[PDB]
Amino acid sequence: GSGSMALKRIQKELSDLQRDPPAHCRAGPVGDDLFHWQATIMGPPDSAYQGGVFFLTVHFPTDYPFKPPKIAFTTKIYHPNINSNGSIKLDILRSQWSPALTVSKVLLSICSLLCDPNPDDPLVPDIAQIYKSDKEKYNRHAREWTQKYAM
Amino acid sequence: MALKRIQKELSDLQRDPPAHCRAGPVGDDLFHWQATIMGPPDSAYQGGVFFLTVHFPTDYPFKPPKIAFTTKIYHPNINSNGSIKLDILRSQWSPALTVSKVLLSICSLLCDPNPDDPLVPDIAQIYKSDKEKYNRHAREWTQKYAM
Amino acid sequence: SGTVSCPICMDGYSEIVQNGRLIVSTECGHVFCSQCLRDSLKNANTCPTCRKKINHKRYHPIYIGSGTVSCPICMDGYSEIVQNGRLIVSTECGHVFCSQCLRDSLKNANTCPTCRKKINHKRYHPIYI
Amino acid sequence: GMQIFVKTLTGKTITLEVEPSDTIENVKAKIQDKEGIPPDQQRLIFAGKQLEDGRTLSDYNIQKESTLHLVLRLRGG
Amino acid sequence: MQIFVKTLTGKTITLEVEPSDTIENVKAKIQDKEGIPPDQQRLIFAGKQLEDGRTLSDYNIQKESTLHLVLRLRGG
Ligand SMILES: [Zn+2]
Ligand SMILES: [Zn+2]
Ligand SMILES: [Zn+2]
Ligand SMILES: [Zn+2]
Repeated sequence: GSGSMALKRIQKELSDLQRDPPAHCRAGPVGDDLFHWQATIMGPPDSAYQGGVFFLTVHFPTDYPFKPPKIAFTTKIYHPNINSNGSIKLDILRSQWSPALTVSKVLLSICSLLCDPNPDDPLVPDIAQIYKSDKEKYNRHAREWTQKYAM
Repeated sequence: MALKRIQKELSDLQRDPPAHCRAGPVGDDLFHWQATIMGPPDSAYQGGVFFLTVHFPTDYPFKPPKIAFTTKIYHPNINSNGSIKLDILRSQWSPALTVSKVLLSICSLLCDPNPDDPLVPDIAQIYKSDKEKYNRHAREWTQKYAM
Repeated sequence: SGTVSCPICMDGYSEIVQNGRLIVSTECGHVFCSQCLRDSLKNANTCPTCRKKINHKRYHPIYIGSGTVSCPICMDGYSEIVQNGRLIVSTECGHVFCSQCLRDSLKNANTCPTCRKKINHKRYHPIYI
Repeated sequence: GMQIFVKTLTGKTITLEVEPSDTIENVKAKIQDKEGIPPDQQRLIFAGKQLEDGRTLSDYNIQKESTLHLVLRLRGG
Repeated sequence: MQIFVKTLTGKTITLEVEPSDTIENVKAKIQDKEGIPPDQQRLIFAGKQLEDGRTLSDYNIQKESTLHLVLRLRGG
């Protein structure tokens, strides 16, 4: 139809989540709209983000899974590839997307990005500079932002 | 293993027995089977029951089973000693073919002979020259040997 | 139509990989264990299931996870794929999808959805499980 | 709109959607789609006899839920 | 020792490994089972990726730890 194959896939993903919940996240519909999810991610242990819980929105496009989900943080987080509007500049969310990737694997990928930033082509230059210049200062900021917004 | 494949085929036969044939070990030797085929209905062979022997070689299924009629049958590609000149038993063999499918293939040959490259020229000549005479002989041989 | 199996030795998926063999497909889409196809190639250069020439490495491994196949993009199982008129397919890199999912994914990028290897319409074929 | 069964090379059963008017070639085309065996390599057997390409299912009295058996092409010699 | 890898489809495979094995080595074993080349594999444990030159011992991966496989990615 139009959106029907998308609806079936998203429901399948949701059922797999509810059946076998992952260690790294929880996610599911906001409301009775399968195409609009809220998600939560845990800060990786032994990192500036440890203890933090970070909220995200997932909007599936009508031609999901062939086009990527739109994923943005709603919790403020300090990172050179995630800006203050929550936008995540990540290749698998754009040109390196694969239809074989599930929302669970994408959320785990996002978790992984937290301690593996790309400061060379950053979304937030000021934070990348601090990452390259003074890592301790960076870690301090990431830790304090976690404490302030994600706990 | 040849033994494991033959046992698998036998189990499939015992589980889901086919209509066109019976096949199974003579004795407790899995490599030596007896088989039977029914003459196709509406044919010179109708009513006939034809016995065959199946000998699996040691490197079965990569080499074909040796299959011969023990019942006499009138046919240009099956001689009076029961030898069957059939390509799937030699050069056109495939390891994906099971004995059940080969027996069914043999049944199918009965009413689809090749008189152009025959094993028994005299019978092929009669097939090409006088089909009624051929059918009469096939019918009488069925009556004589297979009933 | 159930679990993938080899038509020569008649071992199921589990029993195939458990002893170190691979699951392989010919280019004509016929599936065998590696030991059976190799031993077959030793005696003739034709596919055991359809007789097409498969000489000169016209076969390759396929990677399936369960023994029971499904498309990782649409998530339909074999039955649902076939009853619809879709085909089961494998890329030359051995990755399996339903035909409509792989087509549609190729409209957007020329890479395998599973391993990112370059592919096109000429680098995948049906398989007949 | 009737169904028949084909017992494939591996002894599995597939269902074909067919009409009595359908030719044997037509049935073989549907078998190719499911099994990947080209028509010229398929020999279809019903009631102990092969089914020839130009004939129809009606001609061989194949009906609702008949089972056709598939073997490989062969030739006596 | 054995470890588990949760593949792209969420299925689990078992790898035969040693604590001394490098991450590249583990990725080679994953390629053999999944057909995904090492450079396309990103392996994740405890929320972090595992870098190619390091060993399992270096990441405190042990007997029956589960590694998670996703595709290669890059922030930007
Ligand atoms: Zn095999
Ligand atoms: Zn083939
Ligand atoms: Zn699909
Ligand atoms: Zn691939």
